[PDB]
Amino acid sequence: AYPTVSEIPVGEVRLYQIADGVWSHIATQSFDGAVYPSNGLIVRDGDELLLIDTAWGAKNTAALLAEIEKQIGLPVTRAVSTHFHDDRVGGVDVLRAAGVATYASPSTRRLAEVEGNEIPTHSLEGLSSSGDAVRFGPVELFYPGAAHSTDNLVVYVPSASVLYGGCAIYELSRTSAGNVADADLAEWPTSIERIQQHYPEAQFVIPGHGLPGGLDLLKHTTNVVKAHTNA
Ligand SMILES: C=C(C[C@H]1O[B-](O)(O)c2cc(OC3CNC3)ccc21)C(=O)O
Ligand SMILES: [Zn+2]
Ligand SMILES: [Zn+2]
Repeated sequence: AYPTVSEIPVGEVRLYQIADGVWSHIATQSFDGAVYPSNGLIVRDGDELLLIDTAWGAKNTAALLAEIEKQIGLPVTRAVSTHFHDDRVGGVDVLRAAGVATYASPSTRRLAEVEGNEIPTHSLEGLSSSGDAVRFGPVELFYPGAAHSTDNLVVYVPSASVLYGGCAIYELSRTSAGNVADADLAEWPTSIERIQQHYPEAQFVIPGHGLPGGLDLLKHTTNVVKAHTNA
């Protein structure tokens, strides 16, 4: 049964196992008078743990490393940040403090620094053009073009057909868009096209916020975006 925002006090972290060596991490934060849940990904790489995205905060993130060790017992050696907002790079300093080599594209690094956000240590090359992909450990990394933001990346685990969309992918119950001051709404469904074509087998699909689903979510997300747009 997946955790929900109301089960997670602010500053605490949960883990949810999706498939052998594949988990999502969940945390909750305040963003103007309300508290929201946020998702991330953890994939086993043998003796070591690959992190996708922070827990939204230097504090939540210290609590993410705690629950990983308690519940998994392995060491996080590399983390990838899917885009440049604070639910994705916030916590990257704690991470580096505690031993992690932290990676994100050069677009992400440059945008985080202009914004006033924390900055990943190492550049990810091979993701500068729509449809580019690169292997990185036990996952694949995919830049499908502009959408939620100009630099957003998704992450596929072939060993288990888990597809992680980040904030470019909405959950089923979300019926309005909300936050888009950095989206490319026009380009966004063309970018979901590329994801659908590129991973049409995916059994599991994880959104930046909320409840997991399947490829249904790609259609569901395409629809919400074209509604915002027609109004
Ligand atoms: C739930 C959300 C908001 C969530 O999406 B996001 O672009 O990853 C993000 C950034 C963010 O940064 C703050 C720190 N200063 C502005 C805060 C919240 C979000 C949604 O549905 O989109
Ligand atoms: Zn964002
Ligand atoms: Zn988000």
